[PDB]
Amino acid sequence: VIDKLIDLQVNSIISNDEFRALEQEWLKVQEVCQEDYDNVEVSILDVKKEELQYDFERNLYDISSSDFFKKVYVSEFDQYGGEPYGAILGLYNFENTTNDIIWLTGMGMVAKNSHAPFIASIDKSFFGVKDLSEITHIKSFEALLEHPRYKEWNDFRNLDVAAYIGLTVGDFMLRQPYNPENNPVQYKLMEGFNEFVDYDKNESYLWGPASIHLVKNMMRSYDKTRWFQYIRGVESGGYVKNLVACVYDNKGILETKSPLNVLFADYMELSLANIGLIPFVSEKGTSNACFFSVNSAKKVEEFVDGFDSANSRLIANLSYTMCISRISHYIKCVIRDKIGSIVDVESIQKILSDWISEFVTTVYQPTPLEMARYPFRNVSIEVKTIPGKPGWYSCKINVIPHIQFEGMNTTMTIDTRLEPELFGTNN
Amino acid sequence: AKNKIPNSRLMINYETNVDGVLKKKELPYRVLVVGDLSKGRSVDAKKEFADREVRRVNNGVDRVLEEMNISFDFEAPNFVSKDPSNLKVNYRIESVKDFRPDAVAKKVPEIRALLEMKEILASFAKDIENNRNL
Amino acid sequence: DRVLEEMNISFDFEAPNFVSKDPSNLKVNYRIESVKDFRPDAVAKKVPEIRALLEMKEILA
Repeated sequence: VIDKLIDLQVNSIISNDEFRALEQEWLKVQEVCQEDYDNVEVSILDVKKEELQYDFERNLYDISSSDFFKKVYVSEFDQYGGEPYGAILGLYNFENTTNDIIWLTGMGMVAKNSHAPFIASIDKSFFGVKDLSEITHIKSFEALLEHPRYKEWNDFRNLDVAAYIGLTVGDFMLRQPYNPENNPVQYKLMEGFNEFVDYDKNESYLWGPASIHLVKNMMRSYDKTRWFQYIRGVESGGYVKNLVACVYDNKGILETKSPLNVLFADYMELSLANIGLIPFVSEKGTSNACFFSVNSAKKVEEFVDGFDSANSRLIANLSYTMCISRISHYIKCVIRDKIGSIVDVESIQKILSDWISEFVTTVYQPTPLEMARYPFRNVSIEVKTIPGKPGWYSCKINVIPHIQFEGMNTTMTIDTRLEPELFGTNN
Repeated sequence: AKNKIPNSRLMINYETNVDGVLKKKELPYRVLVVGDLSKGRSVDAKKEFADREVRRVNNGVDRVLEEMNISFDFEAPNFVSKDPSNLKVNYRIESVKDFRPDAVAKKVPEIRALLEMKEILASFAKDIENNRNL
Repeated sequence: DRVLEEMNISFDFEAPNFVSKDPSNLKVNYRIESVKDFRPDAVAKKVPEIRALLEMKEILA
């Protein structure tokens, strides 16, 4: 009967707020630093959202004086011996508020300069619904954003900084609740504890933002390959194997619970990519996921001229701005060595090109991984000295990344005109 | 010596000096994460934002945590021990397995009182004594 | 947001009372900091009387 106490005593503080707030805010921290690669050193910075809300909202029109900006740009990226950051990870959930909109406007103001794509997640409060599962009911989010409720948001999608924000939808279950027959608490070598239940039913037992696995794939897409082509699709990047599902015996026979918050359909995968969101879609039953879309919050536009239309399609694509960013981490990092050396217009075009040259191809290699070694297709690098300043220059590169698959239509038909020898008149 | 040795008729010297540009070790792709971890309860969290040394997680999330003094003194319903006063959960997080409904009963002094009996009370040999056999 | 706060834009205009006790119409009296001050929310945070009802919604609810 002492078990009856413990099953009440401990279960009183595990269900308690504040206590399970740290759980959420550490389980999803453990999730990131689970892989441990050869050359991918993560790093923490525990800060309340309000302590940054006040920061950017006070220094939106003076970002260089922002305290955070002075702990990522001018601190490690700018300074000599400093080690620059790469792809920040916002563990927060951002709504459609006109306050949280600035939070992104500021963090992106940093990311844009520090060159570090800021990945985050968006709350279910965005779509104006109290249960994220009920987003499936919305037909097309494309027609949704036309609603005047998103006016402030559509303005933000037009900003340049938004080409570095990458917001994720859906939240993966990060902990299985405690049952004796399922996920038993590892008791002690004598203190019988394994017989210990919890208390949940519908949908309210710990969640974590998809942004984790998104970044935790960018890390993977670096130890294996070297660039960030390997974070999309099933066969290529985002697959995310083996998630923490859940099972429960209400009355039937252990009816499984999908690991993901929401079971996105096919046209949901797409109808979100246009809004500038990253859906974390699940394979029904398979207890797995995959990132089909990896788009920034940047507007895609349309345009009449075909070239212009294609430009905006690649810029919105996050996976490229991750790569183009890695060139900035090459320039402002390596060329710093020869800051005093005597060099020319024809010499800088050598050093900068001789490097990137090993990462540009046209031929395709078997398998995705063996080819994702080569992110770019071709590059131009036209540097040129400026008048007045003798030792100063001004470069201007332009990279065309290997355009990813994105979909296709198809019209099948019985022609009966292909082989006229069987249906023709002459016989 | 700068004075330099007097030159003989056959001075051999052997040059051992080598010039060249030093190498640079690769940069580990750093990943910054920003979220309310401590809720305002840590050595680096209690300090002003102008001076918060970012962590590294060189070891693991188990030890980078213990490096931060994450404790909490939140109240909770009492169902153990005597006297009034709600149960006051008060202990600092070492590993990430601390939220495990088990490491909790080992940490909270009051609950440990019931777990202490389950070591002694439940270990009653009513199977060695009952199994008498002449 | 800040060029506004640079100007001491306050106002002491009267308004119908539906909070607290005693007579006297509610007297909205606070200076504008940001442009989001006209937001029916930052108002309840500023006006002392209304904040009394919002204070209960933190504890009571």
